Order: sequence, then C-alpha cells, then structure tokens
Amino acid sequence: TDSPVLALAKELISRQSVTPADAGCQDLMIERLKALGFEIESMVFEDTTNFWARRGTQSPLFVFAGHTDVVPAGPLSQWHTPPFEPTVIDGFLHGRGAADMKGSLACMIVAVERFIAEHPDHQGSIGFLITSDEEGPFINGTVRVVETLMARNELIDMCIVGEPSSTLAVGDVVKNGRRGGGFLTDTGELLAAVVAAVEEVNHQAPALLTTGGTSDGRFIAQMGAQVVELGPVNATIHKVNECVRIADLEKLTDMYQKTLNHLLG
Repeated sequence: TDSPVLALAKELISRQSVTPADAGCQDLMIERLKALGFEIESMVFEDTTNFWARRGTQSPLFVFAGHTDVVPAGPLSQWHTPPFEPTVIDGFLHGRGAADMKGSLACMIVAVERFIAEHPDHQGSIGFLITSDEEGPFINGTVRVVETLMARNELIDMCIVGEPSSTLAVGDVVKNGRRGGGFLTDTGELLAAVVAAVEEVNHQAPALLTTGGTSDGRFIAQMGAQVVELGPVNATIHKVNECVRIADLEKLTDMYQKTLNHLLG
C-alpha cells in the first residue's frame, strides 16, 4: 500500500492542471488541511485560483508556498508514459509535475499531518500559500495574496518554497532569499532550521545559492519573510518524461517535518 506521500502525489499528477486551470488540485489540498483545522480562504485573481490557509494565531507564522499548475505536456510521441497518468517505474514516479512541483506539494501536506499528529499544540502558526498560475504567462496569485495579507497586518515570518532546488540528490542544494531583499535584519532562523533538517536526513549540508529562485519567492522575501527554496531534483522539469525519485519524496517529506520540529516544535 502506497505511502501517503506517494498516494497524494499520484492524485495530484492525475489532475490536468495545465495553467491556469487547477483540475481540483487545491481542492484536494484544502480537504486535507480542513481535517487538520486550518482556516481556508480561496482567492480568485484574473481566472486563476489560489488559496491561503492558516492554523494557529501566534508568531512566528511559517508558510509553505507553491503552485498546483504545470506546463503543458508537449508532443506525446516523445513520452514513454501518459503525461497526466502518474506511472511508477523502478522507483521513479513519472508524470507532468512530478518534479515541478506536485511531488513537493504532497510532501508538504504529509509533513504537516505528521507534525500535527506529534505537536497539536505547536508554537507559532502554519500557513499555506498556493497558486495556480506560476507556470503561465500571467503570474499574479502570489503577489495578490501577499498584498492581501500585508494589508491586514498578517506578516509571514518564514517561508519554504518547494520548487525543485536540487541537482542529483534531494537537498543537495537550497536557495536562500535576501530578507527585505538584503535590507532587513535577518536572524538566519529559517536557513539554520532547513540546513539542520537536511543534515539530519542526508548527513550532508546542502550547497547554498543566494540569487535566482522564482519571482514569487523573491517577492515573499522582499516584503519581509525569510525564504528558502528546497525541493526535488530539477533535471526533468519542463521536459518530456518528467519524473521524480520516490525515495527522494520520502526524504523531502522528512526534511519538511524536521523543519517544522525545529521552528514550531
């Protein structure tokens, strides 16, 4: 019986969320978060769907951010497997969005489930900031949501963007935002927690980048949050035969869980 991580990642991969359509991926995530006691606000901007969820009312507010949309498959004759049919071959999960970034999304949900099972009375607060337009021409959701939050004085302290950051092995490389773009005091709390988690799992510190990363993560950073990008191997993103090592999804989930333990446990 599939691990919960593999099961959810397969669910998500079967929904044809070619941008900006969502095929119910956020609804799947929202269902799981409702069970955990998150409040949910779905926000529509242009014809894209987004949501914010939050459990807890105390500082620090830690957020998982990502997107449910994927690029189109491209020419079928080049695929060995159906792009929107999650296919398991010799320990890899093939399908559009397996690496960018439905596998990460599944890991975030299972991590928070596991963390909450162990720490129902955690410190701080956990949030999810999920968009469906990151892979499209018109990348609006994150900016609009962040603005909504900022306007009600709901400031995100720390955020993991689960974009596929890694080269050969999950967690070999992380990307670190400049808080306030380099202009606000930065404790390093998040980076030290994600690094601790990556070392607990891999027994090796990740390599670090301080540049690059998505425009949405950079916006979350500019506005005030410590941000780290950590996710699976990125070799096959936006290529045919996109896939992800399943054991790496299991690891990544543990890394996410250990970060929550460090920050909120």
